[PDB]
Amino acid sequence: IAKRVDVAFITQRWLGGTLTNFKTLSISINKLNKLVEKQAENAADLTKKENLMLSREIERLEKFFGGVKSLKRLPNLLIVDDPVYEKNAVAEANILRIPVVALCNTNTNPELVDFIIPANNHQPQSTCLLMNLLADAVAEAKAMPTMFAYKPDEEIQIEI
Amino acid sequence: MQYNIILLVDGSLSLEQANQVNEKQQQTLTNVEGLQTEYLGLKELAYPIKKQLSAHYYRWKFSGDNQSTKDFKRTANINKQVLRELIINLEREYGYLASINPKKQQLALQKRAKYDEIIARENNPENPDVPVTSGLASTQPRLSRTEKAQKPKEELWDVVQKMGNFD
Amino acid sequence: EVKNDDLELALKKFKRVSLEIRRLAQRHEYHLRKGMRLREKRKIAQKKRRKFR
Amino acid sequence: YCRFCAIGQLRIDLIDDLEALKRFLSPYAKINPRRITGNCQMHQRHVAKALKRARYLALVPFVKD
Amino acid sequence: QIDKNGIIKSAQLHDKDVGSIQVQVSLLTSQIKQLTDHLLANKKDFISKRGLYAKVSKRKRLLKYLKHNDLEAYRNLVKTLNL
Amino acid sequence: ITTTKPIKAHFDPVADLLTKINNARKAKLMTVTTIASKLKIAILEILVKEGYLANFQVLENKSKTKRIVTFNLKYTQRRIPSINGVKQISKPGLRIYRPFEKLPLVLNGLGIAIISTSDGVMTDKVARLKKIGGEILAYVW
RNA sequence: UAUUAAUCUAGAGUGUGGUAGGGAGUUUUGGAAUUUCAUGUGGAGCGGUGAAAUGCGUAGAUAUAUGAAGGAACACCAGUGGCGAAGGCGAAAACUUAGGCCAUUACUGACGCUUAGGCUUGAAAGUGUGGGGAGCAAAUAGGAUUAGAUACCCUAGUAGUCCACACCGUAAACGAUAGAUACUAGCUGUCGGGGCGAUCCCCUCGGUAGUGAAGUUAACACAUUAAGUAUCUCGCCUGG
Repeated sequence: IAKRVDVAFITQRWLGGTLTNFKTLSISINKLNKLVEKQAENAADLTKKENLMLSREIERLEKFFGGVKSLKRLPNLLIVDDPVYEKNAVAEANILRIPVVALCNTNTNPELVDFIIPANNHQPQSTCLLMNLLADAVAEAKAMPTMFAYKPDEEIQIEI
Repeated sequence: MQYNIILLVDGSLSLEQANQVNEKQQQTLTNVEGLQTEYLGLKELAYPIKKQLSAHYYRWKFSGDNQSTKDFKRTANINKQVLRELIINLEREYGYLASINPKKQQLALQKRAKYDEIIARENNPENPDVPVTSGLASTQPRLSRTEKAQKPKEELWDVVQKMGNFD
Repeated sequence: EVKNDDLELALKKFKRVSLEIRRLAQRHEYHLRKGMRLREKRKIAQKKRRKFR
Repeated sequence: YCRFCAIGQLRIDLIDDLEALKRFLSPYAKINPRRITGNCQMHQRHVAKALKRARYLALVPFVKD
Repeated sequence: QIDKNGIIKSAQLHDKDVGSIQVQVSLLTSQIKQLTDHLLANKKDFISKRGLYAKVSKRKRLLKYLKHNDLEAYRNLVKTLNL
Repeated sequence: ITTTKPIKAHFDPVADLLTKINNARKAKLMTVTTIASKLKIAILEILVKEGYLANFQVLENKSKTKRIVTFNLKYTQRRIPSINGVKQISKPGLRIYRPFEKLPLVLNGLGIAIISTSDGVMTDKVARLKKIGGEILAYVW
């Protein structure tokens, strides 16, 4: 979904502090730009240790700050697969004023989510269908094609 | 109450004299009637009570006066012919009136189905099946009706939400 | 065990028997409070339950 | 799995039930624990009382196996 | 035994009554007498003394309540002497 | 209409209704029931005509042998009860009776207190209009 | 609200049937073990400690085989067990008795809570009267230990530990939480009652535990058995 639609994404969950302030996000994006445009000219000149450190820093930035490189203002929306296992960001959003839309079956606190989606994520097919539906929902805004919104077919795929 | 009086003769002795002493000692009972004469044959004791490893056991079955036994108690203890005078009454934990007994079909089905007569059948003695079909100790219903109602309202949805078009 | 027909396994189980005898006599080689005795009994039961899940 | 739970008899007499009691007898002639017998709270103490009464009647040796 | 049935037959007030005042007080008196006999038999039955005191308290409070709310309520006392 | 699990009268009308109200607004419960009596009927009447309470019903099975009342609470889509606080002033151990000019007012007039003088319970403003004082029973707001 | 007059029964007990326990006391019975003694063999050690010693031994001990006497505690079952108001309650049985739980379709008519004063019970140590007194053992003696040890270690030995009668009324007599009254999200074990039924699971009322949201307390922590919610009564609290 992230490689399909030009929107930011999170690979590994937040460690806290990466969403409450913009200055850390600003130094992160500056580090990303400096790292990429400097490693564009440094791949085998010195010892393998520094080049491997550059690659490791790139991979770490992908792990944590991978998707946050196209924003100048704080994210106006975020979609969560479950309030459990992602409590930090949703708690910050309660502290903040940003609206929250999230998936939750029954293991949530409905107070922490302002747009409840009682869609169970235990079965992979339902999660895939809802994720594609939301991708198509955000697709129309940027004038890009939609695939599964009114299609008379259910996404069936054996668990990998 | 019931009276299961288990009586012991003096070790290994004859049968004729055993019946003689049994019927002689049964004369001490004051007025209680309804007993059955019984004998449990020649059994082997687990440990030597006095000197013998074998004796005759006797089981009594009757019901009557609660004060018609202490005399038998004081006569049995002193004499050497009678050794043990175990008494069971209806104080032993029990209960049945007309419907708690006929449930032996449970063990009948256990014995029948549990044993395997075919090499392709296995029915474990601890298995669940969810057999509760009808009968549920009904919830004690109690009906009523309103006579003076006022201000009817209906609310369907109550959870946190907010407006749209976040600008 | 009581009988003996194996090679040395009879003594191997007699080791368990002797351990049981020693642990039973553990309550009869020194005197303590009855309340403390029952508390120790409860603690031993808890230890057994931990050994037995 | 308890035999006194598979019947629901809730009552045991001294005679004609001694074989089960002796089956519940350890080779040390002691009352077996609740790990295997399956008796929960009532069958267990009834069996214990019956075995004690049998011991008083010299049906089960006390310690002399 | 107390033989409650004779106590029922003693002072009935209805065609079927086992919870009236008269039956309660008569059963209380019978139990009091039985427990007095048993306590003079053995003089260390403390729980029995506590039960005796509970029974006598119940009897006294019921008799006082009957005498307060009704006048002819204690007409079973002449035929069944108090205490 | 059916309610099993029989209820019991707590000790008295005012304390029972007030503790039920407090526990309901703590637990966000819609419907609360209690034993029927004239005083509780009057309290429910005044508290529902004062715009602090939802539907209220009084019911019986066949006689006064089992007669109860039940009531709901006014709410909002944002999960907030209309009432916010309550405190009983009259207690079974102490009842205070006050004249006209000693009539208390809650918040500063925002809250409503319940005063009964000779014609059932009523609001403070009406009692002051009729210049009859009497006894208060509880403050709600 | 205070009085009286009546009514009805959601309180209360009563009864009916089912019902569970180490509940309590009185009276009989058993075995296991210890000590001593008598008899059978026995010949230089025994016993005890971190090390040793005190102590015991040729009058032949410990080791054992059989038996007797005798009184103290009633392993195994025995456990997030149960019972009672509390202290407390666990060999077997006989007698009496206590209260509890469930359906009430039964009864009477609010007879209910608490309780100043009084009354009853109330570990263990001790006091008085008298027995019995196997072991266990404060004070007491000895031997080791220590600079010293009036202690921990060991061997000795009464009070006492047992019981019958009449006393003491102390405590960490603790859930350090007075009782009662209703009401307030859930979840997981155990047991008791009812129904269904091979067990098992199911539901309903309960005892009993653990986990855990609102809420509360300064915090710890508590959590339908509250230290929540409010009420009634009694007692208690005013720096050290």
